[PDB]
Amino acid sequence: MEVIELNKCTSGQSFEVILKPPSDPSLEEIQKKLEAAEERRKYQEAELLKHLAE
Amino acid sequence: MRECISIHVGQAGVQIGNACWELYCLEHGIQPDGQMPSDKTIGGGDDSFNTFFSETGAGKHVPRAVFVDLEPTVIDEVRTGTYRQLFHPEQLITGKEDAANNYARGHYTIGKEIIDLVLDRIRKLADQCTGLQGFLVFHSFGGGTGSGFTSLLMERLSVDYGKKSKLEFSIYPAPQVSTAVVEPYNSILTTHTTLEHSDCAFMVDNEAIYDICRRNLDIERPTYTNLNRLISQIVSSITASLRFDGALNVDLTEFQTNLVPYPRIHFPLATYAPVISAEKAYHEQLSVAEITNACFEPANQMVKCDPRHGKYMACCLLYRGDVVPKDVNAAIATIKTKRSIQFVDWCPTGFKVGINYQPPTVVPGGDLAKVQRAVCMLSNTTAIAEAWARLDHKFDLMYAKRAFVHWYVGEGMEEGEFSEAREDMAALEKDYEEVGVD
Amino acid sequence: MYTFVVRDENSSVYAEVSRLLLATGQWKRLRKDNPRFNLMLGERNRLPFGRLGHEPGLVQLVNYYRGADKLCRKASLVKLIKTSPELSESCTWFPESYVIYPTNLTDEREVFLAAYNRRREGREGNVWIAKSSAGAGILISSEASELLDFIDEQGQVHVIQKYLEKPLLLEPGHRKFDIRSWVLVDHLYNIYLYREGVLRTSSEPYNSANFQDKTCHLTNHCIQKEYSKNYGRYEEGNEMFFEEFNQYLMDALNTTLENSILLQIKHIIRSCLMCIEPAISTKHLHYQSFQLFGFDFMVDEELKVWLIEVNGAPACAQKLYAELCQGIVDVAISSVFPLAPTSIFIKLHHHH
Amino acid sequence: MREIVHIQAGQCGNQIGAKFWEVISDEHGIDPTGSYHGDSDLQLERINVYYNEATGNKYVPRAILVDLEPGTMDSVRSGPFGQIFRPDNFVFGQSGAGNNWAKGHYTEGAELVDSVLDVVRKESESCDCLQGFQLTHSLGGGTGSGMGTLLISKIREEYPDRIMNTFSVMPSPKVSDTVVEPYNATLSVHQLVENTDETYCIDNEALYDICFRTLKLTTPTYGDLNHLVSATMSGVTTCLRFPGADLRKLAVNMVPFPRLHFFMPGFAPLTSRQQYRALTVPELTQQMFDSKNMMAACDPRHGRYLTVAAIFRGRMSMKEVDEQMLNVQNKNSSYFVEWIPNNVKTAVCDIPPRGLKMSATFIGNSTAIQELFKRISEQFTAMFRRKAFLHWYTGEGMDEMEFTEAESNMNDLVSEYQQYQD
Ligand SMILES: Nc1nc2c(ncn2[C@@H]2O[C@H](COP(=O)(O)OP(=O)(O)OP(=O)(O)O)[C@@H](O)[C@H]2O)c(=O)[nH]1
Ligand SMILES: Nc1ncnc2c1ncn2[C@@H]1O[C@H](COP(=O)(O)OP(=O)(O)CP(=O)(O)O)[C@@H](O)[C@H]1O
Ligand SMILES: Nc1nc2c(ncn2[C@@H]2O[C@H](COP(=O)(O)OP(=O)(O)O)[C@@H](O)[C@H]2O)c(=O)[nH]1
Ligand SMILES: [Ca+2]
Ligand SMILES: [Ca+2]
Ligand SMILES: [Ca+2]
Ligand SMILES: [Mg+2]
Ligand SMILES: [Mg+2]
Ligand SMILES: [Mg+2]
Repeated sequence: MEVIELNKCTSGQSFEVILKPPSDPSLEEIQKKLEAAEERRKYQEAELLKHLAE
Repeated sequence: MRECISIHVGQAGVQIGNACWELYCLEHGIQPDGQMPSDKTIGGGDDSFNTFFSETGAGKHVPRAVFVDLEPTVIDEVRTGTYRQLFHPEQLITGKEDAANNYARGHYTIGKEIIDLVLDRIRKLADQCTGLQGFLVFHSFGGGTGSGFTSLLMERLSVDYGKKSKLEFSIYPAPQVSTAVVEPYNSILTTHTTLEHSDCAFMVDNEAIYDICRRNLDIERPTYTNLNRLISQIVSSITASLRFDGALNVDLTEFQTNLVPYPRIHFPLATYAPVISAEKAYHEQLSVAEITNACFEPANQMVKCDPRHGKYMACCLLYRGDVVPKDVNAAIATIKTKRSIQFVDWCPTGFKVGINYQPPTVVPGGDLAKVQRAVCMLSNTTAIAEAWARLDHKFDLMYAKRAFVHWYVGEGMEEGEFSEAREDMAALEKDYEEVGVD
Repeated sequence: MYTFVVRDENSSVYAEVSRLLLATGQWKRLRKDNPRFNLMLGERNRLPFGRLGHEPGLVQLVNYYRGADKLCRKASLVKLIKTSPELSESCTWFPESYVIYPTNLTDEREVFLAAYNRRREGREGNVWIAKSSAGAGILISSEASELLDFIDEQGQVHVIQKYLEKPLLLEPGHRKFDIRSWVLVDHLYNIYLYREGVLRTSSEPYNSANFQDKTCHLTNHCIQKEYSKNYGRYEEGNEMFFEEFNQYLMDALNTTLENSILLQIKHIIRSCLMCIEPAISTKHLHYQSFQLFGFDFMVDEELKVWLIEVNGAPACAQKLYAELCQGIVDVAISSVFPLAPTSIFIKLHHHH
Repeated sequence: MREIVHIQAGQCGNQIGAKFWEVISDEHGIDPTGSYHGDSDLQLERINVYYNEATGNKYVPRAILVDLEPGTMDSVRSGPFGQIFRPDNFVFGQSGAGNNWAKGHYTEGAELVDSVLDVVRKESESCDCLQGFQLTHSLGGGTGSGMGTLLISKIREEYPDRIMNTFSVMPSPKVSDTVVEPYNATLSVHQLVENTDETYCIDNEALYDICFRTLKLTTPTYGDLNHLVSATMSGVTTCLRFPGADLRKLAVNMVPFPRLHFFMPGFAPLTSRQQYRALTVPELTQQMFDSKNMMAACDPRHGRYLTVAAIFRGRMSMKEVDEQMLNVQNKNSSYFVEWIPNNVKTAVCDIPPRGLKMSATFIGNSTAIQELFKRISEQFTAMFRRKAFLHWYTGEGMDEMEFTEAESNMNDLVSEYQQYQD
């Protein structure tokens, strides 16, 4: 039961009590994923308009 | 002094954000018009509260906050609310139609077209900072914007602010206050893509907040306003160290150092006490031992789980009000001899304690009673993995039939992202088990 | 209308409880994976406690205490007794035990040999028994070399404890036995001891000069009915019930079952369950638990009772299924989900 | 400003649509002249969803009236709220469709469809952010069925990413005008499977039985049937017309598979003239889930609910609402699929319908709806196997192969429901 690093100020205080010792995707890569999904949406819609034109 | 920028995404983030800044202003003595009489440095200053508030030459203290939502009705509340004068229009961003509870719609379809605008507005706040610490991001798991757009924003923030910490306040979905059925999909999809971009995330389960409001506040059917006022108290407890003089958790980096030894396991369990009904005739003021002992009761945890059957990696005690170290240490001694507190062998068995003498501030007319001392314990328990297991199981039930998957594929997401995200969650559950179980 | 699910098809006990629940006309059984249940008769291993108590408006109850394995595991029970102050290392009713990991994997090998060499040098009886939870796999010997070598040949944790060389032998027959007690713990952590116990007796004369033949040393019902030649001679199925056993203690020992044995059994049951109450109690939990336990005791020639082990998924005596199972529905299930005596249990009061 | 464009086509579509605008105009305080005279701000909070705002604080329904003969729309224009509709939004021909799907879809309807789209485009161009469209029509006739589904196909071509909703009246031999209704309905159903996001299935037989058995109407009329549809349409759109919605969000949470988007609606109370008695929450909940209160003429106990949405209206105990709803689920969980967690959702609205202290509207996506398509399929095949009455359709340019394909498409839909019921 030890207390370490006691710090006090006008608005409070803090300390540590020990009970026992122990024993990314780049900007370009994000643009591709976004444009890839956008392209898939465009393909699906193009097939819908093709279906409707038939 | 180092600044913190708060980002509120989707309805949950925006409404929780509104409740927090209301509380922050009451805690710092800032009026709705932005004036702060106690602030003797007009138009400047590097005080602790300046980490969250900039100042204009006219003495207005302006939150360092951006609000983002793909539909205007929620952010319109801020524009005409009590604290409308706090923010300028650049800080409030709204689209015209939302993500329809569809992760793929918030992330891909709509996110692609608004991300650059959101970064521009955040860049403007950053240009006002002499030493930006990082970001606090508020969002739901279940919403299409809160899940889908948040994960995109977090990815871009890691690119544009590589050396900045990012913490989350995430709303975990609960059927008692949700009319959506696809939220397990959105929660898992957003956790997968956000995991490597978040240094520390505080999950709040609406189920837990809901039951506390019914149990302690005698609210038969809690509303979002009741939930958000209680949540903002817990958020205030957690961010107080950044907004007041002190030596514990003084910058965002310290949250990871003190709470997250292993990066992927960065979801601390929050526990708060006491929550007392303001309508009560008059409550008996609880002692330090009593509110400290309350931190080990499942009923006041932000996520319902059983820490008796996990292992602790870190434990922080944040006190507000009439508390002295003598009483805290005496209470900890009593609890160790009575509670099931097992730390991992590669972590010391101890507690970091912070005390702020200012007792919790209650919003006039709110549901919470004014207490003389309160505490919020942040502990990293493997027991919070119960929350992931529950969520992953609902995911598995719907995905076995591909139920609702067509809505996501229809917005340009590949079905393989589901399985990729699910396998990442299985690996996260495995990590918790390797650290907690023998 | 109450709803429950069955997730352990092999449990004879809760197959009867499920049979009774349906007979009341007020309980409905659902598919084992349906989350909208009031009562879960859960699986033995890996019961998903984390998914309980998260259904809106449903009070959910399960037939196992999460964490009770500490008491119902061979090695676990040993560690719990030695490390728990409530029981202490000087616990007078639990045979001296030691946890021994096979050398192919803390461990108490050296501590065991220290006490073993002490007995060998003091002329005292030094017979130990090696066993584990992965058994149907038991060895009884007076040489530490054989006990340790038998464990290394296996691959799971074992326990070595002192073998009761002075058991109480029934007459006629000169035969060993053990006592099974059923204890039910409800959601409020009341401890209910079933009034009816069973003595699983050995139908062979006890022989202290030959531990090789384990038929007269192991009172298991399966070993007696498979490797014993006098099965069913003295009592039907090598099962003597309390009525006959109490009458015997009066005729031969001029004492009663309550005085000479039952008081110690009730004390031991309380001590074990009160010890772990803070760890497994569901008082303030989002779900509720109850569980049926099977305590196994040994009685020596001095009428002192020893705890052998605790079973978390016990079976019942064929003659006592109806009475006990109905009692489970009465105090464990209907107490939480009431329906539209002279209790068969003995409440062991205690301080929570 | 999430605007919805309303279209009503054919006799049935215009008569039901007229009563719908009559009911909600009353709920929002809009009188027959478009002027507001309500006493609550909740009435105008979301008024722009269905109404445009003209000069002088006038509110004009965002509705387009379509028909291939003048008769019915002359009646609407002369009816109660006839003067509230935009005069330009009446688009009609003179020839009629003769209860002939081919005439509505390929010949008579093709000549009129462009002028209808011109009005649709005009209404959409003035929408701040268009949610989507809702169409009211019958499937058993010619204009609503044949031209209605033709309109849906062309609206989807021009607004591919908007939500398309319909209230579709399904024919029944018990309440029939002509013997060809199964032909027209089978042809329409396939169009709906492809081009609508949500279709509320209204069966005229269920409406009739409710009027006869429950409401005790000795001799029900089409007017009596339309009273039930009006009340039901107002209940299902409460989520959109008052604060608390969005067509796309509803679809995302109600439609787990794209083709299975056909809903069974229900309403409560359904009281006969004991009509003043206060109706408790248990009675509302019990009745709302009672088959006798549903309008698809399908026994839910024959299939399984994929998703369920209940909307309660009126000042009541929302806590008691949750207790009764959680009681119906947890007392009959055998009729709910267990692989869509928490698939029963509840919503409360404070404003009750006119003349009722409280009510409840039921919206179920049930696999039992396959029985409805089965009946239609059987009646179709009884005639088609003999090629009975086909000359009406081949005379309009259709070929028998298109009937064979429509037959196959609906039997596929039935088989798709059957696999999710097990
Ligand atoms: N605690 C709390 N939870 C909220 C609040 N608002 C919404 N939620 C929860 O958030 C989830 C729904 O996601 P939302 O945040 O509303 O959706 P969104 O982020 O706006 O994204 P969209 O789908 O585009 O609307 C549900 O689980 C709600 O219970 C709130 O104000 N407070
Ligand atoms: N220390 C000891 N001294 C004397 N006999 C012992 C003993 N340990 C075990 N036994 C004998 O072994 C038998 C059962 O052993 P144990 O209970 O450890 O195995 P087990 O758990 O597979 C049977 P069960 O679970 O049904 O009680 C008892 O009948 C008892 O007579
Ligand atoms: N509920 C209801 N059904 C109708 C009404 N009028 C016609 N129907 C049904 O609609 C079908 C006839 O279609 P109808 O609308 O008259 O043909 P259309 O004018 O060419 O679209 C038959 O199944 C009728 O039973 C009505 O006013 N109410
Ligand atoms: Ca200043
Ligand atoms: Ca990072
Ligand atoms: Ca012509
Ligand atoms: Mg939203
Ligand atoms: Mg055993
Ligand atoms: Mg007609």
